Amino acid sequence: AKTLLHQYWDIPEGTECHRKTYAATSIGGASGLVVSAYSVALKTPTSFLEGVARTGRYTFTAAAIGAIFGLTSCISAQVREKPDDPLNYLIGGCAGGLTLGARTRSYGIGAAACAYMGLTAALVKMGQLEGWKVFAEPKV
Amino acid sequence: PGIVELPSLEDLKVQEVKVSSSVLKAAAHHYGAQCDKPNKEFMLCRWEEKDPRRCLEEGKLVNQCALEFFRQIKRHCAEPFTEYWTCIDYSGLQLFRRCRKEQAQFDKCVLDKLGWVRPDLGELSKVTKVKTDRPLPENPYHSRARPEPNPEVEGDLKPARHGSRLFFWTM
Amino acid sequence: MMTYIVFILSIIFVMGFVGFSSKPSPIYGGLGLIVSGGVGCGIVLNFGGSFLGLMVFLIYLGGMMVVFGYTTAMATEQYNKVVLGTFITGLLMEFLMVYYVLKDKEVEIVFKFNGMGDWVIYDTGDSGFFSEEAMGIAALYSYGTWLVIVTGWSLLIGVVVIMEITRGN
Amino acid sequence: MNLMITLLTNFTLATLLVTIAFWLPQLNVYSEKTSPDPMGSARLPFSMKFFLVAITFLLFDLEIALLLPLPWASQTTNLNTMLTMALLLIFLLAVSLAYEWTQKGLEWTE
Amino acid sequence: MSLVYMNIMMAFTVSLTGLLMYRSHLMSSLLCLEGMMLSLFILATLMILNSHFTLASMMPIILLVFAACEAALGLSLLVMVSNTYGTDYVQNLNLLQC
Amino acid sequence: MNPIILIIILMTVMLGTIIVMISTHWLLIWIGFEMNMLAIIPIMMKKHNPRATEASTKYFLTQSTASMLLMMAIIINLMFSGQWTVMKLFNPMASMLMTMALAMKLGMAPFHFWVPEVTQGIPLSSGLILLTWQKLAPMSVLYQILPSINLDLILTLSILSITIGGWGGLNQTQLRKIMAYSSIAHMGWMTAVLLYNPTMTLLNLIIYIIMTSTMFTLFMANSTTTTLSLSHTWNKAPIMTILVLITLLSMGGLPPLSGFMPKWMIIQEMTKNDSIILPTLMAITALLNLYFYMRLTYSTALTMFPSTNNMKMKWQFPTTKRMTLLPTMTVLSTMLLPLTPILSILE
Amino acid sequence: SMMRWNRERRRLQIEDFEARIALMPLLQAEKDRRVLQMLRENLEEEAT
Amino acid sequence: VAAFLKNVWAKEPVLVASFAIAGLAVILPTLSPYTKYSLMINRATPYNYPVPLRDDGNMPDVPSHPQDPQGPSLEWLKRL
Amino acid sequence: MFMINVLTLIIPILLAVAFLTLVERKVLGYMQFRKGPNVVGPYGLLQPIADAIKLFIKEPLRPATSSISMFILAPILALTLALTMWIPLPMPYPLINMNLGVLFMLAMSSLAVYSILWSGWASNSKYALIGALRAVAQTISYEVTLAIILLSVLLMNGSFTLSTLIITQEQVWLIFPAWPLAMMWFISTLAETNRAPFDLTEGESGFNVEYAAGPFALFFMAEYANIIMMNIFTTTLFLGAFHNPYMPELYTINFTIKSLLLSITFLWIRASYPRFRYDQLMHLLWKNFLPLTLALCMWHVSLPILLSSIPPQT
Amino acid sequence: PFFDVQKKLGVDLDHWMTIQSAEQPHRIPARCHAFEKEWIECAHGIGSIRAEKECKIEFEDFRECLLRQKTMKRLNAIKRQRDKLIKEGKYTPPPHHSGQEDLRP
Repeated sequence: AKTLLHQYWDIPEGTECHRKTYAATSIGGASGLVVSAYSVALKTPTSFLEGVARTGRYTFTAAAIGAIFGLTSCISAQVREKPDDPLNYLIGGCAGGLTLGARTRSYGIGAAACAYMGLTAALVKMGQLEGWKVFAEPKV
Repeated sequence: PGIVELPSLEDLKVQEVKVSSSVLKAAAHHYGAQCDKPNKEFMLCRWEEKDPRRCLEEGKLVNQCALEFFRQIKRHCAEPFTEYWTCIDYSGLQLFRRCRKEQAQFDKCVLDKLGWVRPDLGELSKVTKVKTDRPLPENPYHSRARPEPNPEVEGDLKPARHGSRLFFWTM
Repeated sequence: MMTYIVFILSIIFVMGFVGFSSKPSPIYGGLGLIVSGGVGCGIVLNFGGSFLGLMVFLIYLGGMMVVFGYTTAMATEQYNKVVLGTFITGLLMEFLMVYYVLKDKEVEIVFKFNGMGDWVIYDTGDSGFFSEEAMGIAALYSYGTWLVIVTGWSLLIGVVVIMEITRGN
Repeated sequence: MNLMITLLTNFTLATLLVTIAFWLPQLNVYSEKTSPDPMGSARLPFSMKFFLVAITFLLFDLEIALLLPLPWASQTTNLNTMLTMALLLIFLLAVSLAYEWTQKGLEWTE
Repeated sequence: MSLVYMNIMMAFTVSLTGLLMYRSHLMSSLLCLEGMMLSLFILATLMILNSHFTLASMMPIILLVFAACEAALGLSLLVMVSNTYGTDYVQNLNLLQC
Repeated sequence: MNPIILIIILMTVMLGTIIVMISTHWLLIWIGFEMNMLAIIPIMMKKHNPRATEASTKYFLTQSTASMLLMMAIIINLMFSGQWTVMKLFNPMASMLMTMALAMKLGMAPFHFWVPEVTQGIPLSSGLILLTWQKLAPMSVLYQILPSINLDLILTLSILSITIGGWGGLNQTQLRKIMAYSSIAHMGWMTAVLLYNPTMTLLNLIIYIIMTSTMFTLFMANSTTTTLSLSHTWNKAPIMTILVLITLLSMGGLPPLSGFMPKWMIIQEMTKNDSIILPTLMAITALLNLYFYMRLTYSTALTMFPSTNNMKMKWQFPTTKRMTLLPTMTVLSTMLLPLTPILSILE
Repeated sequence: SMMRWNRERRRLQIEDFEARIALMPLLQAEKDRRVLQMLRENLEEEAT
Repeated sequence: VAAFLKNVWAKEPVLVASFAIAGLAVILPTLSPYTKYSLMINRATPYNYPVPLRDDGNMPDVPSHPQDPQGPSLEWLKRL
Repeated sequence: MFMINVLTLIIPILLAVAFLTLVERKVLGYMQFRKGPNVVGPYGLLQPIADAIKLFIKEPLRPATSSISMFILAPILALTLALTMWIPLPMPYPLINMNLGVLFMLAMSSLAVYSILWSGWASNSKYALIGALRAVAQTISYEVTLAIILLSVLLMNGSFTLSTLIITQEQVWLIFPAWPLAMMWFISTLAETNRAPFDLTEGESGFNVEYAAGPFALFFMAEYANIIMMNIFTTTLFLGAFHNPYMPELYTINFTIKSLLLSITFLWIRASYPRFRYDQLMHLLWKNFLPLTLALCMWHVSLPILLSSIPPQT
Repeated sequence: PFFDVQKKLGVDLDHWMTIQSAEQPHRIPARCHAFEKEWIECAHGIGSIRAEKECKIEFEDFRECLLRQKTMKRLNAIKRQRDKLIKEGKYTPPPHHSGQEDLRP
């Protein structure tokens, strides 16, 4: 799931909504699948049906988060005519936080998820623009 | 990579020593005593060249002189050789210890008619010298130039310049 | 068909592992892994390693898995679905890779793997009047000083461990 | 392949013998045995000495496999190192036997 | 490389996927450990016998003996469980969590 | 617990670890690992109680699985290299398998699941041995294979281990589980820095070894295993409360103590290679570590917990235990900061 | 008796090894010509 | 040192016999001077060919033929 | 022409063990002042035929088999390990010649206890399982002492090949300079075959009590095949006869004679001594056989180096 | 770390087993003795980085000697072409590749 990040970043910001939406949806689906698999491995499911219900709930929730965040970031980048702006990713992160709060049946959690996911997406744009490297190769 | 060079069959056509295992085993000591110098030349060429394609003709020399052994066996004392190799060939293990009488008879017949001495224990197990006219190959492994080694350290061990320099330390 | 015999045995070897991969009961698993040890030793023996194969027979099968059966006889008192499901899953994966290596003669799982028979990597040379692996094992008492020292020390320490941790006091 | 031919022939003869002993007397119409040991209902006791002597057998057989290659090794050039190694290994076997003697191993199953 | 090499890798992965997701007692885990033993032994012996490394025939036998003693240690551990809970089941190994 | 047998077993553990250290062949590395675990099994069966058997069973299973992975890596390296020098590997699968084999051996998350359990079920001397001396050999193995180490895998393991160790130590009240999760977090901290400058890794290993030895020595000296008895110890010896307070202050990396020496200098080798977010994240998780450390010192010395009546008899008897190397290791774990460049001897 | 017989067996082993040593250069030349003939045949067949 | 020997002989003859045989097997290879004879017997066995070396022009200790007197002979095994 | 040789090896084995039963019956009769079977035919020649046809038409015992496959597999494995193991015996040439034939026989003799283990596992009675465990422990320990003794014997020989051992025993027999090893090997061949005076498989419950009469007959033929195998092995390896490379049948007759008198000695010893106890023979090995065997191994591995008598590998 | 006791006190423990091209009893050659000898003589004393950047050809030749992958591909292609050409039947194998050619000795 490394090349999926490249395919997400190969599409320019605020140019084509569809492929960015499916790339973000696939990223969310993969993340939800990893989280659900670890939850099933660590927390023993009651049965097969409840286990796949929890897996489907986590996977569909994370896929919806990814699709909403990507769609909102793309429409904000189109409506501001500025791909090189962290405001679009902030708005997309808040939309993802609102969707997560609506899925979790909460509103304070939704506002906190708005704030934190918007800040995280803003920092993702910061690293994309200024070339921040958290996984830096040994240089000296 | 490069094309591997191979001699054709025209450099590989010779007469063959079409003999069995026991036929070679019966007269192996006189083989090692009589035709020793071409064998030493050929295997020194093989061990130093490390390439069959540069030794083939030398092997042909062996394949001549070895035949010159067997002809000298055939024209003079063929019957004791026949008895010796059939007595050796009966044994499945081809043990030398079970045919001592025929060995003595063959040795006596050879020593009276032609005079070849059976070597003692340890004579064939020693290392000999060869006078060879081929030049020594300077590059037997076909190796390129080795990489240049990195320079070493030189000079007196000078003291530390302004201490450890670890953000406030002068000592 | 004959020339791939080791490969055929190798397939059976994988089958033998499946014979105890699902683990329905320790005794049947021990029997299946006994069969797998036999066919793996046949794989070793077909490469010219008689001494290592009889090391496998004498020690691994006849001297240690006997102790495993002895221990598992002290438990697992005498008288599954997902066991059988994993058995069919392993069967399908095994046969799928079999058709892959029998049709494509090449596959990628981690590296590039070829499906051609293994009769091309052997040697036409002669070791002379001795088996190579025989005096390879025999060189232990002339060169392997430190290895023999640590092996004897570790086995003596294992005897100490058996005497101590199973005393119960 | 001759060795495997002998093994297959021998195994098939054993299969024929067990087939004769298992299915040939089924032609007879003798009876059906409904059939309604000192072990009444108790669990099998875990006699620890048997397990102890089994793993002692395992360790001794392992270092017997270590001790094995002396007939092949006897032709080596460095005979002094071989002699020291073999004597010290058999001394290690004697020391392990002495320890297994001392720490109550060879009692109640001597 | 050769196909028997990849067959040994697939056998080792089979033993790995059998060693981790068990349902039975510790004897199944030790049996899968012996599967790992056998796969590593056969792979090392095939490698040493194919490349004509004469000295490294010390590798396979040693690769057994050491861990073989370790395997014996595991048997004693099972006996301890057989002296404590009656059965050596892994579902009885839930005393250290609290 | 025959003293001759205990001495021989400890010498076997030392010999196995030094065989891992000083050898030049992969087989001898595995030999030292196997003899070390085989001789460390009786250390965790000292007290002869079923919890020790449970812990030793889990430890043996995890270490044997790691050793089988270690042979998988060695045999793959032999296939792709044909040689046995302990150096950079010649295959990415060999490096990957070796990396998670050593992660399983060292209790690095998500392969850490045995560390908080086993240390809960063994005596404190065996816990000190497992959390101090066992970590030395695979650090040497990881140091000798650093050219072929994949950056992504070791970085993911490091950050996961630090975060998981901090968040798992945030909840436990037993001293041994807190020690286990603290060891996990420190392991991740000093494996994050390995690929850039291994001298920092060796310095953090020595500092963590000394500080954990001080902590375990204090726990055996006070005969305390939970938070409540460690709170109760203030009637017996207040100087021991002062000592555990200052070394727990040092344990969270608060200056001017010794625990601020490695991690800060680890950050000194993060910005050299142009990495800024990573030391900040590990510093925040170190703050989590300091939170449950502060909770421990609040329970221990900065308050005065109510005691029982029998303390009076304990006031009539001095501590008769062999409090060995407690003052030297206490001083070396608190006031070693102005001698920071001593790490130069570890090059 | 067995030391005498082992010494005689060692002498016979030395004699047989000497016989093999004196015999083998002909076998080396024959094997060299054989492998070169096989490689040339395989090369020509691969060419055509 | 005398009564204890007979005591361990009468109590455990097998153990004292094993110890005596082990001590004899420890001390006899060093005492017996025929170990060097086995050493030169093992070292003189020609498992590999004595590959000839190139004559530069100055080597008096090597012969040009196996029948020449110079070089290491093996008549000591013949006589014994 | 190889399968003809295989058949002529495997059918006289069955005839030889049937006549083991018959000869043992009349010898135990005549040893104890009575007479053996002489009614069926001339001197009881047709008694084993009656035994075989009786045991091949009887009803089984019908046990409550926990594992049917294991119950089937145990006698097949027992007969296989008794019958296929006769191959590398050099009389005067083996059927299949191995460089490691003695190691081959030793490995399969070490693993022969799997039949006993599966017979104990197939019977649901726990006392049968206890008896099987006791028999397995005795057999594995006694295989340890067999392994040490055989290790000493072929380090005296120097080569693992069984055919060269005849050449080794040409001047003098191996029993002359290895007589204490000979006595320990005689106790080991008396004891490894589950035989009196160490027969704990009859005194107090056998390891195949719930097994049927057909499998019981198969087990008995397998045990007697192992008896003849190791008797012939002792005859070949401690009492090697003169073998002419041109006149082989004198060697065949000679080692047949030694095998017959050694089997007669087996039937002699089994009819003169009362049974031991389990702890008694455990004490016999673990405190009396093992240190003497180790000392003999030390002496015989130190002797040829000091005597300049290291035997040839080839 | 990597403590070198063997280089310190000058006693060999495991240097002989370490490489395949080392000294072995009776001087039995490996399959790739020359390739490993040339690779080690290329990559001695120059550092691992310059060894993997400068002596790549020798190490690649040694790896091809150990694994024999290109020879596998070449022989498989030749055999597959033979099977195809016997399918359309344009070429027939000579008698010297069938076992009836009066072999050289």
